Amino acid sequence: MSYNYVVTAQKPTAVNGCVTGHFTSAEDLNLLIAKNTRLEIYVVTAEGLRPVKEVGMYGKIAVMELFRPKGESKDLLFILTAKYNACILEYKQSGESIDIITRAHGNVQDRIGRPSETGIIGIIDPECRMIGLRLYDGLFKVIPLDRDNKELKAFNIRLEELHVIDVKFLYGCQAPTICFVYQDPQGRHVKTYEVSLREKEFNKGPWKQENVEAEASMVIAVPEPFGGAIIIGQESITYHNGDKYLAIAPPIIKQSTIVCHNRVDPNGSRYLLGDMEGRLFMLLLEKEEQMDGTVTLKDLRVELLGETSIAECLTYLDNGVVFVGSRLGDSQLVKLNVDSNEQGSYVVAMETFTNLGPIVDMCVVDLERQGQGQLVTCSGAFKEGSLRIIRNGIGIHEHASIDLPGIKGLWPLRSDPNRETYDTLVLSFVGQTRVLMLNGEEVEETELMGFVDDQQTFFCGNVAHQQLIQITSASVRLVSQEPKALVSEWKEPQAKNISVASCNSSQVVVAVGRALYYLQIHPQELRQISHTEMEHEVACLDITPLGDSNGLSPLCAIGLWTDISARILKLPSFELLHKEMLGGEIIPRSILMTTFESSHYLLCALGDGALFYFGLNIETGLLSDRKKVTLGTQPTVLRTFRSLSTTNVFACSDRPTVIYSSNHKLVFSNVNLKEVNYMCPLNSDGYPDSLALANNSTLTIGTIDEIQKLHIRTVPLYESPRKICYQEVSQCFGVLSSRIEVQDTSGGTTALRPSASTQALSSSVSSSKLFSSTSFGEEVEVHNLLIIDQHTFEVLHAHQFLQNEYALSLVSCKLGKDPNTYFIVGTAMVYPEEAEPKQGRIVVFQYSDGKLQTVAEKEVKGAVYSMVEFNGKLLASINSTVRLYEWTTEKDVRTECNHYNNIMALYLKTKGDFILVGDLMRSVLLLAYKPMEGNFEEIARDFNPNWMSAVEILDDDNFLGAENAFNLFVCQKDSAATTDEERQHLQEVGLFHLGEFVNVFCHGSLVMQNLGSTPTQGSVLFGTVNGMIGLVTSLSESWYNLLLDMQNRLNKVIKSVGKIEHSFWRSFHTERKTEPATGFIDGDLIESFLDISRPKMQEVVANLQYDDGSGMKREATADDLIKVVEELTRIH
Amino acid sequence: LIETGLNTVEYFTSQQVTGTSSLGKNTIPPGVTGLLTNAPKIAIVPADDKTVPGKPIPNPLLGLDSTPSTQTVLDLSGKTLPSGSYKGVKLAKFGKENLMTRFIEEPRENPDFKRGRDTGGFHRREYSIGWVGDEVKVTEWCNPSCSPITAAARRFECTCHQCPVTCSECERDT
Ligand SMILES: [Zn+2]
Ligand SMILES: [Zn+2]
Repeated sequence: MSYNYVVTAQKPTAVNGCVTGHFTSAEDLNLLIAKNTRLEIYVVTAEGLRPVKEVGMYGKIAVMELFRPKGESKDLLFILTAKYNACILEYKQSGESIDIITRAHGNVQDRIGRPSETGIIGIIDPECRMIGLRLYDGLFKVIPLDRDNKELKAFNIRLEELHVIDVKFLYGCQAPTICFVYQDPQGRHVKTYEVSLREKEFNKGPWKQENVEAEASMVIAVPEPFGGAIIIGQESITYHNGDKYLAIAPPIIKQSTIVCHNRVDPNGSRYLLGDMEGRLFMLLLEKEEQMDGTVTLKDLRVELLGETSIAECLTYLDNGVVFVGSRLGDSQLVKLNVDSNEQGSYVVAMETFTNLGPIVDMCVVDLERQGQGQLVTCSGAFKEGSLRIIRNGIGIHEHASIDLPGIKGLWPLRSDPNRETYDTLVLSFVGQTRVLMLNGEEVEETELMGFVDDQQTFFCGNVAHQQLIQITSASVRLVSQEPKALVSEWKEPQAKNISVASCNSSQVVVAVGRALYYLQIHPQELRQISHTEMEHEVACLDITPLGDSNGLSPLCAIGLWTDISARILKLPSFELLHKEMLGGEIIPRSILMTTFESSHYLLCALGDGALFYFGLNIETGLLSDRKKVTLGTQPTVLRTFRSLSTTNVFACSDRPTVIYSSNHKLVFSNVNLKEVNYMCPLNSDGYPDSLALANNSTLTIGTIDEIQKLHIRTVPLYESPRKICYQEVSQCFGVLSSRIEVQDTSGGTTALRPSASTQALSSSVSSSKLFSSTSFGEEVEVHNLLIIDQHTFEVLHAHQFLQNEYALSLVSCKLGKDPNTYFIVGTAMVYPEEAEPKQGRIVVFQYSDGKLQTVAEKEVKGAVYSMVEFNGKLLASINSTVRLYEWTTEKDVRTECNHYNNIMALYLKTKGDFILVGDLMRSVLLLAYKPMEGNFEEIARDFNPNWMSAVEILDDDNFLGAENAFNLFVCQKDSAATTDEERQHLQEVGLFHLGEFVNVFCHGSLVMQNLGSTPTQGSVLFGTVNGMIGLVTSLSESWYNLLLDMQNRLNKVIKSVGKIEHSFWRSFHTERKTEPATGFIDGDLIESFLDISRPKMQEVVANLQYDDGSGMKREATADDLIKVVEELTRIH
Repeated sequence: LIETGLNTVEYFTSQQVTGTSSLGKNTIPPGVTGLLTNAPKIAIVPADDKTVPGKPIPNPLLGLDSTPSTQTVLDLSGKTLPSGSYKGVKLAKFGKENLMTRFIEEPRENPDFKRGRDTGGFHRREYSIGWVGDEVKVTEWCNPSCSPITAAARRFECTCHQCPVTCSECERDT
């Protein structure tokens, strides 16, 4: 029935957890970071973080603790998945090969049991005698640690307290004891219990203390020295050691809640505290050396340190360095200084780590303008709020820029016969040549005895016999090095000027109109081996020596003027070996011979921005598999260079492109630069492994980014972005936003910091009177509609909404016969006393210019969660209703029809006269607008209940849905159109567990397509709470089946990190049902195929009947699958 | 334990920021009162009151007649589409979970108990809930501010002369 594909375009960036210890080696400080499904391992050092190994798991990491059982050389790792997959991991490294082996594993799920609020707690005993798991209320799961229990057997000790807040094991306890915080009728208390592995019960423990603060939320076991625990709350931080009891109440807390903490000293003394607003604190414990015997805890104080990103995770490394793991904003590496500098902060950020999550909304846009998408998102929240621009391409780091206009070419050069680095850069101009010398980082004019400067150079560089060559329009000059001077020169027999110039280390082929001359480079002499007259004006030349040959090309690639041809010629005799008649109007600009992986090709570029590429046989010289792409519009110049190992071609033009090979398939990658007229590799000591680039006015040296990667441009907002549109005509984006302002005695509400809405250029406030018939300390939400510039992204205009009015939906569009393009917002009057809005409105603005204009207004009796432009009309959902409004000539929106069969219509998507509705709990429904009738008709709905979160239309018959339990699904309109009941239903044909919470779906692609053919159809990108960006397409039953087989084979061979089965992981799953995936294939699995050994590769293919298209079956080879998957990787 | 839920939009909002749903929690929606106590905000209430006229509301389960009212059906086990009104479905759950079957909610514009004339001129929303395993049914209707709130569930008439006939919540009821 259904055939979909799902690949990760961007791995989750939000940090869910981060622990620290000695995992890689007992004498190494490791930093383990949990994204969601990703596990990153580092080594802490001087520079700080050294990436060691990164892996994935088939599940969401919920618990992650390092620990050390007696008898282990280094630490072991504990991990519990959200689907309850448990395991103990060991870091084992033999050679350049690293593996994370499994010492034990099992699924600790219970058949019944209520998942506790405050979720899964996973703690480990200090003695390493056992693991404690609070998975369900009233139950505490225990797992013994005998090197015997590898299947992770466990028992459930009952717990009276049915509502635990937090739990930790205590230190210095002959018997493992649990100290937690709970809440019953009497309030919140904190008791203890001992855990006996023997009897398998829980007795009664050391101490008890009823009624701690009502907001007591964290527990902390203080180490050996002090023993006992600490309890963090709202203004209440207390110590409890049986008989001891301390209690401070720093007003510094009061403001925000302390959510995370970390022990700085192995003994207690210092701890880090994390505020919910980003405040970093320090908790100190004053140790009192009695005089003789033992040591008590005299006192404890709190000290503000500074501001960081809103922290989720907090880990102290060493030498005053701390890693701040964020979920709402970028994560960071911070240094704690002894002295609080200006303003008063010991906190100074070192490194900032991009985080796109949460992604609340997004839109695809061709900003730069030319067939390449780009994602603009509403990421983060609160103070960490922001916009992100995500683009594909290769990046270059500019290292110098000189104002040299008119550069007509440039070549790298070795001035010192002995040194192997470049130290000179030759520049060409209309009629001269200028030689720049390279001193470290300094570049300055210089002369080179043998070279002429009053002529244009067509080529120059190092050649055979410690010689140097310079070919100008006037002649080709051979220059000595150590002796240094002109030691030979060639010129056409009649002084005619050289028109085209090709040249490698030992040979030269220049053209004088139609005349071709083959010369060879020998000591102190240039030898003219031959010559010929081409049937037409020569346009371009290449004699690049390919193959294991030795600097002597047997072939000569030439491009002609008249018949717009590219032809191969045997070098000695200029004998024709192949004449490829191409293009038609424009002549070839550039032509080059090169090798990409193992194969040789011929590239030829027209003045069209058009590029032809053939397979080349360097023996026979015949061109094969003629292909064509469009790299732009200006003529294109081809040049070769070697990034790291391999070698690629740099294509200079208005659309700069790096051409290379992946798995035998060429790759055209766009460079993130404006326009490049000429390029050349430059490898000096000052500019190691670099590129010398040149446009129409400036020289520029920098270095290429190895290979392509999404680049993330970010725009701070300092407040929460909620929705976003794009208005072409206005050249800008419309963004819904909210900020936190607290009530103030001075009549209204102030704020907490400057933000995009406040520090705006223009500004305005709602003047509406439609409605008008907290304490002080309470927080209040204020919404705004920002108008950000497409190019500068500065906030042009900001607009405030009525007090208490939340803006929930946005949309840029035209309506009726109205010529103008408005910005339309849907809202809701939110009062805490109501369970759901009863009032709201649809405001219609316009940014005709300079400022925003409030054109119209329309009252509504509920929240306008979603709205979409619909065939000139405006579709919108209010609460339980779906309404279609018309736009008169009198500029008013007026109801035509409605649909009321919903609990709460949150999401809306349109295609034609069909409409897709996403409801709180009645999953998707399909409506159709009946024109003649003037209202709506229910076509079909999904009869399975589903708490939606996002929705999308893959095509007329298939609808994609994201649900609140991290699952994706597809519903289809039954094909058995033989009954009005069968059409009424839409079968769930696709089920897949994503393990990601989805907020937005939107047709689009971050990949080019103007490049002159896809195994997939469609392209829906999607945003995630973890900052993860995915893609979804459609396959033919053919490909699906192959890939489904592929998966099952691969699963037999891929070593799964925690011994978790891929099929378990991808099984649709909720607190209700659990089913096997179907209709879905994850390309993450399929793409991991290209990363295993041929042996394993050959095993995966073993005994597989494969159809290479020949319709004639054959035994499948690894290369068949390589070709298949390589094609698949190109959809993103 | 009983906690007051959170206005939908507050839930809508924060869920796009934090993947956590927040469902699993013994909450009662804001503005609703647990009209059951024979002899948060629950409120103790008299079983009945023959003092004021008014036809009783038939048991929900019995799936009988009550026309000016809205019917809600909720299946705790999933497998069947829920139907009715947001609040109907919300209370149905909170109702099954706690042993409660009567609920009241008086709109914003309204100043213990003594409802009658002083508090008349509007409508007060009632809720009746039935069990039957995993299957939970609810009948919801509108009552005059005039009216008395009791454990018994009837459709009282009006004592005040100001109390209205249809509200904007009383429509589409059948
Ligand atoms: Zn009345
Ligand atoms: Zn009513």
